[PDB]
Amino acid sequence: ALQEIEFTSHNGRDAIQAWAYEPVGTPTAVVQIIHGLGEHSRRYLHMISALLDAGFVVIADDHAGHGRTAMQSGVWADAGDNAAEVVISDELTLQQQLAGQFDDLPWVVFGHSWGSMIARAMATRPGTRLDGLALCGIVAQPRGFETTLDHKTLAKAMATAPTDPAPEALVAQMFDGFADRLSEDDGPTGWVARSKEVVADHGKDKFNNFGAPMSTRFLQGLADIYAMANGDSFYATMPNIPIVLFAGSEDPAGDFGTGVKAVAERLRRDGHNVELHLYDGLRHEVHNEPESRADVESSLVTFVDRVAN
Amino acid sequence: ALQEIEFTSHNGRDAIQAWAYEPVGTPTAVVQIIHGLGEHSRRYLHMISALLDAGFVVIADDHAGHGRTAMQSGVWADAGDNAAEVVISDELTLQQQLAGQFDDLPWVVFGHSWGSMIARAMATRPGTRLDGLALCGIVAQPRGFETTLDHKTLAKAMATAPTDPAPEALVAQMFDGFADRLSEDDGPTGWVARSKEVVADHGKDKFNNFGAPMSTRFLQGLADIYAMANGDSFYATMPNIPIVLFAGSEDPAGDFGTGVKAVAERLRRDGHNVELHLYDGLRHEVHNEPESRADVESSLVTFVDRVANR
Ligand SMILES: CCCCCCCC(O)O
Ligand SMILES: CCCCCCC(O)O
Repeated sequence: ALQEIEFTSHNGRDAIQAWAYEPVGTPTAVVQIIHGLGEHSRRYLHMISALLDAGFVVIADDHAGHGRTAMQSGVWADAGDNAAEVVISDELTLQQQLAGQFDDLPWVVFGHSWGSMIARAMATRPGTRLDGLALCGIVAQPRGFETTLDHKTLAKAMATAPTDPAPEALVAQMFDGFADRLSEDDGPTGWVARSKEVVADHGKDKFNNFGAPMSTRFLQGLADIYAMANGDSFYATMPNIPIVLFAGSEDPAGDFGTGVKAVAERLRRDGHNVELHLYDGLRHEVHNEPESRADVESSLVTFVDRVAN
Repeated sequence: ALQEIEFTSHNGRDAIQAWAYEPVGTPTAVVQIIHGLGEHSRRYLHMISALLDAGFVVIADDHAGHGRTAMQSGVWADAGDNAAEVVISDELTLQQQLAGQFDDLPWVVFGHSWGSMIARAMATRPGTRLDGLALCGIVAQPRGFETTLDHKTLAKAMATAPTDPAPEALVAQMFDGFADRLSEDDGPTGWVARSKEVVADHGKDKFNNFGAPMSTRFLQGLADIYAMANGDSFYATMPNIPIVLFAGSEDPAGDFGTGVKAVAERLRRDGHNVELHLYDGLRHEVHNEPESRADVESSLVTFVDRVANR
């Protein structure tokens, strides 16, 4: 069974394109997929199918500035003012689109990259429906977000021209670390996957619209959600629910396994149960890399079957 | 990769809602999925994903009066005047939406039910891309379309109100035989599949729109496409390309396997390469029955891989 859900974004501009996929038979759980930067929810076709085969409802949308939402509105790589609050609020609104249909079922959030930061940010808001947390391509302690990004220069650019293309220097500062283990044969987006096939497909997918320039205010939104996701309030208010992490050891987003380990570690220090899957020699999109995809999907299915409150 | 490929129907009314799904890597074939009556192309999620894994581009549209195309036009279970020629044109147009992109790949057409009839009607037209034909839920020699449906009473209804819902008598007549092997427990849609879970999901899916009544002219369209699919000109003009058939023994659409067997034997009689998968104890949607899904899928992958060797 398929449902199309549209709603007005918290930004008042975008018609957020959303889908709910229901399996045949009586479902046991709801899985909300939150996609990352420069991609869309319908890229998760293999994983959506696998979660339906396992008897889960799947709900996902294309965020403000992305995929079919961008393709209908005409605005890529901008989510309007307060970018961070908009995509958080939008992911909460998506949950309420199933109110009364599945209130008895456990609800697992799966976030990738930017989706991981949104998920972590949602986990700390009262009234977020969340019985289990699954993060993929965790953004934790890469040099760019930690150190290189000059927040004064971003603040000044946010005061002069918040709707303009983000200055090139702030983009390159933000993603500093992402080319550290790539040769020239890899390319500028080689950190996306060891697999050149997945990287080329990432580039061609018209619903990724790769290259599309972020707005200043969008970049401030990346900095804001990065700070919410990795701040003391996250660690201290993360509810005691099952947590699973999926990362590639070569993924720069989690500082090549080190940043991901520190997330797990701090969560464990504060009494949380964290299941860490680290795929040795794989890059960012371990859910799409052909040597890891099956393990990410089979681990997430086992996770959901137990993380069923 | 995902392409959204909508185009204006031959009926001049509807915006045909279409998608192309491209796999990771160099694809080795294109598979066109053609869905049947009261269903939609995004119901093939499992098959689409299985074909992408196998390294094939998949293309499909929601036909006139169906799925997202009905949802955006507002018109359900009607495909315009000359319904058959509309849906046949729209599937040839669907192919042309990829022109320039995969011109040296082999093209398999997979049709289920109404889609199986459309696929056979396509096979007779020149300039149809078709290197292999795969048919599921085959509509061949069931009592309703063969003898029960009164073509005089249909001509009356077509002369009085082609746009109004088909009179109850013609709809009951067309599907006469579909209840012959259902207990009271199976219920009216029981023929869809042995699995109650599939039948219940079929009824619930909003993009299937369970109880939408056919127009008289849509019904004229089913009778017309049934005769193109099963008439002498189909058997006489079918190209010399691999053919695969998938049917349930308990599927009434193919006279409980008798009609599907008759399709195989008659194509063979003219020297055609035919591969026959009849699934004992299963009903219409053998591509959705839990017990046969995987086998219909891996047999389609094997078939396509075989077509590609040329
Ligand atoms: C296509 C290039 C922009 C992608 C940034 C990476 C995605 C995760 O960081 O959200
Ligand atoms: C008439 C019920 C909907 C499914 C019909 C069968 C096939 O002819 O597509």
